[PDB]
Amino acid sequence: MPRVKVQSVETVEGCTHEVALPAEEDYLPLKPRVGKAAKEYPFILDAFQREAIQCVDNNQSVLVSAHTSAGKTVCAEYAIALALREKQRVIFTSPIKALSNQKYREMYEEFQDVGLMTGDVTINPTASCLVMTTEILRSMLYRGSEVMREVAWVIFDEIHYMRDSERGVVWEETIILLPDNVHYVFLSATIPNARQFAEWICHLHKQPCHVIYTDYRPTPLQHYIFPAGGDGLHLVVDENGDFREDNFNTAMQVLRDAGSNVFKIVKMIMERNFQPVIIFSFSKKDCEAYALQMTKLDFNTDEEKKMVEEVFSNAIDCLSDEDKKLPQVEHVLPLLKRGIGIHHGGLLPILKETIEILFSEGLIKALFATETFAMGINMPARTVLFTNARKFDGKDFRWISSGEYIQMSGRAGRRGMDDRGIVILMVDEKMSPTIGKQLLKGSADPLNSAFHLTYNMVLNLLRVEEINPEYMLEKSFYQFQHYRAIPGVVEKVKNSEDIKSAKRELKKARTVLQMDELKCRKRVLRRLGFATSSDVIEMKGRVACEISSADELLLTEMMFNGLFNDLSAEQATALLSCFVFQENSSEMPKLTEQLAGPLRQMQECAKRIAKVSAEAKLEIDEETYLSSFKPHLMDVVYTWATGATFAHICKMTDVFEGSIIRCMRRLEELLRQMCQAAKAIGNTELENKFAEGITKIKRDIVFAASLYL
Amino acid sequence: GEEKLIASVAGSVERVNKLICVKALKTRYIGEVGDIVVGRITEVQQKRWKVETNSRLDSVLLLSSMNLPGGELRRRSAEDELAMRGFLQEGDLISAEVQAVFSDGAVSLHTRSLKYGKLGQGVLVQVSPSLVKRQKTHFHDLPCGASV
Amino acid sequence: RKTRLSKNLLRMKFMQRHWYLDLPELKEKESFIIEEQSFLLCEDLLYGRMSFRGFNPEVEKLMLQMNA
RNA sequence: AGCACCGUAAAGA
Repeated sequence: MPRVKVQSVETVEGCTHEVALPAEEDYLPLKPRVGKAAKEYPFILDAFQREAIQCVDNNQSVLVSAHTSAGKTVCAEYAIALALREKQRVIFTSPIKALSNQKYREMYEEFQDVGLMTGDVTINPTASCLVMTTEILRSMLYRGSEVMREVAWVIFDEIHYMRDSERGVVWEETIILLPDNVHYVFLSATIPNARQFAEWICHLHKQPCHVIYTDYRPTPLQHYIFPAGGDGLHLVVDENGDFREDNFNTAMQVLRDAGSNVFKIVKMIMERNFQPVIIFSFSKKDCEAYALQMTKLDFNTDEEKKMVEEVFSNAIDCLSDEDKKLPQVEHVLPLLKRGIGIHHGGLLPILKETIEILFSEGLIKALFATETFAMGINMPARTVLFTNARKFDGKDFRWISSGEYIQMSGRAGRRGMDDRGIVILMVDEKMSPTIGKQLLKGSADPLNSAFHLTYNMVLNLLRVEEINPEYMLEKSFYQFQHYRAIPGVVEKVKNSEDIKSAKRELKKARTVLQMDELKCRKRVLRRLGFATSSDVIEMKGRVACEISSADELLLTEMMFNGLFNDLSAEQATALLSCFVFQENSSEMPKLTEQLAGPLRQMQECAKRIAKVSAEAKLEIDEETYLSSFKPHLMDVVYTWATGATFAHICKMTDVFEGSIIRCMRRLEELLRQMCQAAKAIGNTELENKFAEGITKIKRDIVFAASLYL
Repeated sequence: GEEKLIASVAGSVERVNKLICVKALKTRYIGEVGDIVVGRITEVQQKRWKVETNSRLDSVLLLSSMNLPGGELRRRSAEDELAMRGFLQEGDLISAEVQAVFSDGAVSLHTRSLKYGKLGQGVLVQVSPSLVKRQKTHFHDLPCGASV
Repeated sequence: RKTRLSKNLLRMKFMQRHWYLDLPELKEKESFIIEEQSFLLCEDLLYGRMSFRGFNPEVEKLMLQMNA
């Protein structure tokens, strides 16, 4: 089993500091700085931050779990400057793209030596500091680019975003791939299992790591409830953490007695001078309709309106004269004049950046935003209101999770300006003190990993000789997290000192999980030509590895069965839209033969893959796999590639625009990848075809610049 | 030619699902993307090293690629540009793995870990590249008392 | 209250849119003959790129412009 | 929470 030694240090109240180190190396604590400081700060650093800096000085990796808005980004800048002092290179992994652009703008303002990498652009890569997403770094680690041998400091933001299902593999794999001679920082939110994470990093790098945890916060919050029609906000918990359910009981009584509302709430808020306010509604039509309702009011002067017109024009002047004549632009601009804004992943990103900037200024007070602000921005406010607790994620129409409740509440509270922040929660249902308590005061949800094996992983790992998957699985978090749950039946057996479990769980104490899926993936790869006996690659593998933005087995089969070799330029774009697009729509479309026929061959190949998957028992279903690919935008993309107008396009489908933009950007990425694949096998007509399609897509707005850049 | 698929090289034909290729019996090493490799150096250019594989061009090891003594990794400066010679003499041998293949045909190769790099004294043989099975773990350590 | 913008915003790009010497022998003197090798000062010449009744009217407006 | 589907009672012409 993994031997590991964890320890605590004698410090003062304000935080908690604990180390995790190899089980056979004694502990000699950190040492004070030597010489000048890397970056002097105008103010005085908390114990939290100065401990982080003291750790970063002695060249030791760290974990930092503290609520947002606590200047958690200081350790990052210190590390960056320290690296730029020793000629080293440093890296900053931010999954989001817009957050990455913001961090790049900041680091560029400050240090003048930075470089951005992202799916859309690339800047000054010969920079001692590289800001970018994580998947880029994954591809690097695979292809051992010229960076891993130079960068000594990595810094991760939003590891808690690893708790998801579709992307929690990336951060893990990246960590497993980094070399022992690296150092790096983790900047998370509150998570109670930090000790396990640190032990994992240690046993994984044979390196010591530090952990800082604190509930500290500069702007304490006050939570209130609003029941339907109560016309009165009821306190529940106070700054001091004193939860008083007396008012909560009164609120429930009002609920029971009850048997154009959020408007009333915002009017209250503004009469209280509690502005500005954020509004978290877990949908899109609701946000938009609330904005429509509240258009009547005005929370700005006239000079502010002229100034907003100025900035808005200076921003959307980068577009054409026609994209200006777009219904969203017009039908929104007055809402911005009036001081209310809306933000959700269904807009054009131009207006999104515009609104985020305006909010950073203060030219809009009430903002209807669902979950974007919750994660990837530093733009706090004075008060926040939850339109309702319920939401949708994955499949379940679950209640709100304390983790997300707090991730959003952290928004409220502007340092300096606001002596405190006002959270409010709307309710229209009986909710006894248990659920309300575990929601409001309950602690965050732990950081469990997903670590679902994937094709790309297996193939890109078969390329290599020194690294094999079994290693990956035995080094992951999903495995290291199955050694503190082991003592249970092990303790039962120790008592027994039943024996069936003894034999089995003793031969399964330090063993591997999730192997059967690995063997089945291998079997598929063999049956389809993507590998061979002896577990070695085949041409198909070196064609699929180049693809990462979609299902690559089926793309390679489409190639090696001769589909794109007979079609035209755009039809390929459409058949790829059939993959990037993953949303449902109301009305399935009617498609012409020239454009539909190919999809039938696509579905035949899909059925073949499904049968080959079922033979090996991947617990897979056929109907889903086949229907997981929505062609609802084939005609959209066709007409777009014919060189048409975005307004002549947003109509054909009852879908928002931002989804189209995401579709098309992923599509262009996939086209670059397919060009490289054709470049690999040896064909040229196909790569010219795909490149021409790319040249057809990018016209006006799907690939505009980021105002933050 | 004239809507007719005409061979170009002597060997056996191979028909993958819809792709028709040929697998000659003697060729010079075409560059793959993960294949390990052994190479004898030929030149030392201001920026990089030029290496000789049984390839149709002069393989390339960028100064950025070669690992450094131990793990003392900060960045590459002019001092490294001048040690570019005193460490990797012209004529020496390197056991690397490919990094990428350029459109001009050349092969840029690197050193993923410390198991790779420069080689000791040992001995060497030069055979044809079409006589090594494409498989895994080219690095063997045999019971006879040696390694290959 | 507030009336004006901020600077961090006002920085973005979409928004902005020896010695001497006196030789009495050669103080107030100037060259009397100068060596040139250009046939333009020498001689007047039209504009190279031209056009006749239709080809590339852009060159026609260039003719109208530069030949006066 | 919502959108859709089905049935049910009532009013006018």
